[PDB]
Amino acid sequence: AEVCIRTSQFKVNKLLNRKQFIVEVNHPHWCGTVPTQLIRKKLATLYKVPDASQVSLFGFKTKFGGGKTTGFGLIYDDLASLKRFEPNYRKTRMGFGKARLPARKSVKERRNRNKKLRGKAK
Amino acid sequence: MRNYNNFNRVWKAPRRPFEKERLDREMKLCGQYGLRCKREIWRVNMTLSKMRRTARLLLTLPENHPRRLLEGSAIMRRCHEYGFLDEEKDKLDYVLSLTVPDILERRLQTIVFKAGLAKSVHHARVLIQQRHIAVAKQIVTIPSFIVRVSSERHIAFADASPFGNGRTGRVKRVRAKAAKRH
Amino acid sequence: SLARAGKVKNQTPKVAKQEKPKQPRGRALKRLKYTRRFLSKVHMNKQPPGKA
Amino acid sequence: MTKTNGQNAARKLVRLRCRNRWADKGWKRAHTFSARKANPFGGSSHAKGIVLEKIGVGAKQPNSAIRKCVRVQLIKNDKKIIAFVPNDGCLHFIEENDEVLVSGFGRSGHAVGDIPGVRFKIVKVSNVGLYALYRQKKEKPR
RNA sequence: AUUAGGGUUCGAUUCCGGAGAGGGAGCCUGAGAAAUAGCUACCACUUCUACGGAGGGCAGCAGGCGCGCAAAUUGCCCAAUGUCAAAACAAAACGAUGAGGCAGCGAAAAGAAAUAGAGUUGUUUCAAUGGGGGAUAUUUAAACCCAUCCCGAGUAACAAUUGGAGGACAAGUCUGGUGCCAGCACCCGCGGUAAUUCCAGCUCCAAAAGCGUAUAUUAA
Ligand SMILES: [Mg+2]
Ligand SMILES: [Mg+2]
Ligand SMILES: [Mg+2]
Ligand SMILES: [Mg+2]
Ligand SMILES: [Mg+2]
Ligand SMILES: [Mg+2]
Repeated sequence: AEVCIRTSQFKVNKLLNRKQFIVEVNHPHWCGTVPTQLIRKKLATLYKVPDASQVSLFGFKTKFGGGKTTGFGLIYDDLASLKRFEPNYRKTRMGFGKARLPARKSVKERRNRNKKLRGKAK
Repeated sequence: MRNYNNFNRVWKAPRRPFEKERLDREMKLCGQYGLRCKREIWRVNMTLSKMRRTARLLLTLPENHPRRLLEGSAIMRRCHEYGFLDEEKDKLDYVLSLTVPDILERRLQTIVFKAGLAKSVHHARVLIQQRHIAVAKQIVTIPSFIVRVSSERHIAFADASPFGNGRTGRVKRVRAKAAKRH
Repeated sequence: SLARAGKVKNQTPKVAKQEKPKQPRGRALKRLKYTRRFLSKVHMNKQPPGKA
Repeated sequence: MTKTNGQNAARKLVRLRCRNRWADKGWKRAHTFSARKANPFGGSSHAKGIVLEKIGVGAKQPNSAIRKCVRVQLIKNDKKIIAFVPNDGCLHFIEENDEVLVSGFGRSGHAVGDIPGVRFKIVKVSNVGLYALYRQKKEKPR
């Protein structure tokens, strides 16, 4: 059960301080789907990135019939650059994201009540 | 609302639903190629009638007309790559001579049986539906797949099937589980 | 009138179904018809003419 | 020697066709409003009503039978019609003051068969299909 | 939509244009309105009150009542597409958005497709696979579906239906019951004691996860 990785369309983005590419994974005779964590470690080793936390991988699609999976990947220059530019929902998947806000319905009712009042008591 | 995905139909029912001559002929084709319902024949009719309609319009146009030089070689190329016409026929008036069996032989179900992977058309149908046949290393599960000429030499058993390089089947594994339970 | 309503339907003696074994639904049924009608004045189901 | 033929004679040909289309009985019915007012249905395919009573209609000669029917008052416009009740039995399923769904008889307002002057048919009683009750695939509610 | 050609017919409804916000007038602000989740009055309905008075406008999204032959959840989210704006993102430090997106209900309609397959003697074997049940996991804003992978079929009960069998029109001189009654029948026609047509059983026919009926409309 080996894994082979090939990156198709490589582009370097000086703005946003990252590199973008398409990831292709070949896993013949593998049981199930390849976890995203495993692909990150191989990608970091292949591209000589120091910290594996600098790699971001988006939604993967499995080919019909098995043995191949394709997705999208990002490699940031620094760890600070990743946290500054990444969307919150992807940062939550990694493990360091802001907590979910209260339900929108409660926010709507609170603001509508305050529309009546005017003073410092609103 | 505000959705712009297209769709169309691919078949139509015949006039005169109870014509005895047509009923016998359609029953002939159904048993010879292992089809499921008369709808599989009728979608072949619509493909054939569309091809003849565009050929008839092109032949009315004079030769050396731009819409005849282009779109005339394109349709003839399609027939050659898929195998409906042999390479010897290059005239644009041999498209009008195509028959229903000429298309039904290029289905994956008929190709698998003729090649030798299956012993009958009905055995071929279940093999395709059970993920045992691969075309150029790709598993195909659709019996109506139309095989290209260049793809015929690459039709073989799938590497993930027990008949190829895959693990054992369901009954062999179930028997093994029972043997280990004992 | 209106009294003779449903006369014959209620008069008919009740006969139960036979509950035969099932049939090959699907592509297998089309195969069965093809092998019966062909490859063993063409007559479909023929009654015993000994009645008359 | 029946029609004009001139190259600049389009106006005559247009007027001639317009007046002669009215002689078509089918064309006239679809382009006037008298039929729609006459139709107990307001141009719909079905209507609902209340059963007033059960009647029997004699079959026209040379047939001989008593065809079972009911008279219905429609809810949308309070018009009264006569509807045939098909199939053996099937009159016991219908009681007075029941709601029914009525449909056409298949000839677009023309009478059908040996039933004199009947152009409607019952298809539902008490929100349950009449044929379903006849086959015993459902039970009469309430 | 239908159509050899010429034609006939539909277009409330996604894009463009117009008009309206219960009805009817009038107006302020403003670059722009004769604006209606702005104001003023009258008419028709209607809510609260301590009776002095004060309010209302779903032909926005969900919902409810009526009307009818006739049409969904008082759901999740701003992740995407946009709009506004005092505004990149991030850092104590998260703009709004029923536009819009996502799912629930949904045989309007449209694709692909299971309900087995291969054999030995005169009824007995062999493999294969889905529906289904789960996953280190994958997808997703979060879920769900798809895709990927294993414990599982022999009445493989994991059991296919809807209309028909005189003619038009494919398919029974079959067997009982009824006796111009009951009923069938789009039309022609069956039924009055030996019914190819009704009510049933059997056997056959057509289309098939679909098949009948009604009303419009195109061809015929
Ligand atoms: Mg497999
Ligand atoms: Mg028009
Ligand atoms: Mg008035
Ligand atoms: Mg609403
Ligand atoms: Mg019968
Ligand atoms: Mg008899």
